[PDB]
Amino acid sequence: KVKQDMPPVGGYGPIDYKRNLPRRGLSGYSMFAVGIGALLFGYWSMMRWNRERRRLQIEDFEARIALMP
Amino acid sequence: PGIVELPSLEDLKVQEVKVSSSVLKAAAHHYGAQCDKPNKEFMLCRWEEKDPRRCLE
Repeated sequence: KVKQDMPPVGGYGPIDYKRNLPRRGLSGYSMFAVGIGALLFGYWSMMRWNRERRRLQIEDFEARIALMP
Repeated sequence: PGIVELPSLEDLKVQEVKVSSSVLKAAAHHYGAQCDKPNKEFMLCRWEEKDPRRCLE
């Protein structure tokens, strides 16, 4: 008969050993640019809302002071 | 040493405003708008002479 030992048609195809750890492109300083940007949004909006809340504050004190007598 | 005098009970017992703070708040905003001819005057009264029981009228 023939022999049943293993090796097949040669090569088993290619195999990739070498190291790969790629792909993060979002990082220049521009990460700072987007974060600091987010701050620049927060202070804008929050500024507005605190102004509004002061307006309400004066209005409430007006309620009280009109009550006082 | 000095004896205080307080007005007769009937010097009090004038009128009533009975409402919750809630209604009195916004309604207060509007009358504080249109009223206050008497009561600001009242405030220079009990503020200037200050003796509650002096100005209660």
